[PDB]
Amino acid sequence: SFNPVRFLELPIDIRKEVYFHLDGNFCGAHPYPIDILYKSNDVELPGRSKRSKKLLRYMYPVFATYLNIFEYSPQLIEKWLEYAFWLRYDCLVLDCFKVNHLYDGTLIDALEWTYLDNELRLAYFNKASMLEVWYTFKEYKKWVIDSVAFDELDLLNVSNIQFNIDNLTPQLVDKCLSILEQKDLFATIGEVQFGQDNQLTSISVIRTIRSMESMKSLRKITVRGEKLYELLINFHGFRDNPGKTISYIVKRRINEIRLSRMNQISRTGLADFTRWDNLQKLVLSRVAYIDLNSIVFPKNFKSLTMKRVSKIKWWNIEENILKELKVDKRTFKSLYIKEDDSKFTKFFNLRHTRIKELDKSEINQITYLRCQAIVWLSFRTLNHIKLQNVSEVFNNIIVPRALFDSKRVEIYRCEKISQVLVI
Amino acid sequence: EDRFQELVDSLKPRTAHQYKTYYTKYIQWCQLNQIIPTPEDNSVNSVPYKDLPISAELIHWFLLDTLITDDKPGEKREETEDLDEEEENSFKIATLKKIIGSLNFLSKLCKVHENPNANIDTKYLESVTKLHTHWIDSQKAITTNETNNTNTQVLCPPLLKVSLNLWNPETNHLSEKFFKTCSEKLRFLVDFQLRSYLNLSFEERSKIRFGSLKLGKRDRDAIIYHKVTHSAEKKDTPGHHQLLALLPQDCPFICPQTTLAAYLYLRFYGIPSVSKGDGFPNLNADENGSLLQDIPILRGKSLTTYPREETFSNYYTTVFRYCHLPYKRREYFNKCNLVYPTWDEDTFRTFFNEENHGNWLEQPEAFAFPDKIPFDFKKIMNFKSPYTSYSTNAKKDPFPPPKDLLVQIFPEIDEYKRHDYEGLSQNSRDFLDLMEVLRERFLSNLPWIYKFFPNHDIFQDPIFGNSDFQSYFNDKTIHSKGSPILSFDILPGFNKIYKNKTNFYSLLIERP
Repeated sequence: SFNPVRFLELPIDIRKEVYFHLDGNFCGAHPYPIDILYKSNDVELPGRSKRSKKLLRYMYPVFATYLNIFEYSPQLIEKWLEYAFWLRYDCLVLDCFKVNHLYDGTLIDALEWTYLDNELRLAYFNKASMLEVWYTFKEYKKWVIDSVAFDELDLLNVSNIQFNIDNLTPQLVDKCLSILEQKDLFATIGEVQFGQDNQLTSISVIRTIRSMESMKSLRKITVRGEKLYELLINFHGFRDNPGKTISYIVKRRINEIRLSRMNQISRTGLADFTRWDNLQKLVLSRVAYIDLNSIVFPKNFKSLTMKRVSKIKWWNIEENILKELKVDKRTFKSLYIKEDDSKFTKFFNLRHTRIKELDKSEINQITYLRCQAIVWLSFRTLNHIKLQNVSEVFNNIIVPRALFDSKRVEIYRCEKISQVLVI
Repeated sequence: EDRFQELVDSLKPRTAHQYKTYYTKYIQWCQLNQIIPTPEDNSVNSVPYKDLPISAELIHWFLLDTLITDDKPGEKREETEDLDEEEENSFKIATLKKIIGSLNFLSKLCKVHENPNANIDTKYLESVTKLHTHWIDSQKAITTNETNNTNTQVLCPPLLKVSLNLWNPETNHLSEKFFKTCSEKLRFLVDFQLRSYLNLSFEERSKIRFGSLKLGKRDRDAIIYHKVTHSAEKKDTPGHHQLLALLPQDCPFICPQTTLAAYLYLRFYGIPSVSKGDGFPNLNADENGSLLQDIPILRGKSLTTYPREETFSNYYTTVFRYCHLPYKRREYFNKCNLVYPTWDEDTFRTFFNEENHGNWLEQPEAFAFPDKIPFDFKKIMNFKSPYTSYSTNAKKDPFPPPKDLLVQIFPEIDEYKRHDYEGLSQNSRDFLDLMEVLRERFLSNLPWIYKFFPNHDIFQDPIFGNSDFQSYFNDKTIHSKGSPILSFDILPGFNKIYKNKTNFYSLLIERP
């Protein structure tokens, strides 16, 4: 068996790194992750019990909404309903939430408001969108927040809960925002998501926006659609519309914008972020095609991370470099490129890409600073880049030396991406 | 294995497990109906993706037998309130769209595992989605009265108004030179009901013969217009089958079988003193495809031809200005967007052939595809409710018509039965039993026509004023002299407004 006390005696860095790789999965009644169900020949199907008939009659209509998704293999449910009594009170689980909140919401991702069992309690969803842990805010403040906030007042404040519409029905959106209104819990939430599973908006989106001015702790806003991205957070040319827009006072509050799953963000001529004039990060999560020449990029933005994309164009820096030193592309590829990998290039491996670099003997230290000013004219004071899973960059990738060092650009999944030149 | 990454990433995990729930329902239904064989007994039941049968008709037959055959004989009685039933069939159409999306995703998931028996033919399922969207939007139209300034047409349908106006024997305000005889009004009503119940264009209504109307091998209540198309109307790859159906309605004035039988009565016989009809046909020298395939369903200029198009255009215009209804050209002349499904020969030979699917526990033609017609298409385009799906709604029969009144009209079928009934051609006795079913429906629906419109030209014959005819009339219409509402039903939505006699009589314009 497993010993809970011996695990909680060893110090908090090891417990952090255990609950880091324990992604969100506290239960043994977890569904199979959706890569094994598709990389298999067979299709696992169901097909009698005595105790679960009592559980599926009483416990199950409480959890009907978030757990009718798993009606395939109801052995996963009748195993789940014994965890449903005691897993939320577990010392391992509560210690995971303690060491998460002690590191400002880094370890396990994004506790979420919901309305189950007529309470408006919190919820934690794993990566398979299954609930595992549900706490009301008195219980969540009592034995995990107050259990590590002994006396330091910079840790009594709990401002990292997502709100996440498309989880739940618009009637439940209305009831959740009304009960969240009658308490003082708008400073409690940390970010909002958007759904919508020809400028028309859904009922649950309008209910979310009309109470979004009262947040006063809102950052990290995110959308998931494309026909909704083009409406409520993109500029779209329009600049004066009182109703149905996202209330510019709360545009100033947010820190970052996540764009979850789309085809293009510049479906029109320009994916302009002229407003949202105070955001720092922008994460493109599963968008299929983005052009960096079609994003307008505010005065103070720093990070543009972008994972799981299918096609990238680039900021076409190569089209502007070749006008500066005034050579041909074929002469540039075979003449000015050095491909140096001295020691810091070999630190982070990138064994599939080939990191390249301009010369020093063919450029006389002027029109090297101009060739670098081209790159900084294209980036416009961004630092963090972070290319995860990507494919087929159209233009070649150009990074400056001031940003390639200190791991501030970071290509991670390198199979089809290749030949990044650093200037 | 190249396509697995953009197949997982194409969905949310919540959407992926919802879709897996829905196609797990599908594969369980395929195992409990022996479509795909179970691997063993009392073990881990598992099917490969390589041999999982997915098609348009299999997906739709799953959709029938699980989602839209919502009979539930222990809990049927919780659909009385319009709000709860509206929420329930909105849940039905949302789960319909989600199960069609899930099985589309499953058909896409089987192709990367090399399944040759997985082709969706997605225009069929989009037609099914559009069909149920049309029905749920008709119920949305009845449940919402304050959309526009047309609350009368929110209440009143075009079909019932035009039908009850065209059953009027007098035309003192309808038309002077267009609708003189009642037989011409009946053939106009035949054309209008073959337009409404069978959403065709004008040319498929022009293609209608006598021999193209079969009977129900499963029902015997439906009139099976097998629109036979082999290699020449515009299309190659010869066999393209579009099956059609005419069911007897609850109201005897919007029934296509009653109106068809009445016009065939006034066509074969007519009035003996005013207008002699076309006469009863030969049905003795009938080649299989000559005589009944050269005679149209209604007469025109000549006695064996189809009428003119702009005459029906003027008929539509004069009736819709008499009934105050906005006419548009494509909604009654051209092809409809939502029609009966036209099969191809490959699926029609592979799927409906019961001898090539002996491994199946239950054939599709037995219960859910009657007369090789999809069930929901039949009972939506015939204006019924497809959700009870196995009831006896049309079989409510008080005061049934006797055989003595049957053997006194159309005696020629009795003559052929006392002739060599087997020695004739197949189309001949098929049309004879067709006319038997039409005559039984006409004799059943005749007392309501006599009670509401006694001056009609069916009764321009002094043999109808006998003892047995008027006795059956009084026996069927004895229960309507004091009731404020009618007895028979009208339409699946319109039985709580126009079942009252006041609104049903205000449908009429002349003699309400």
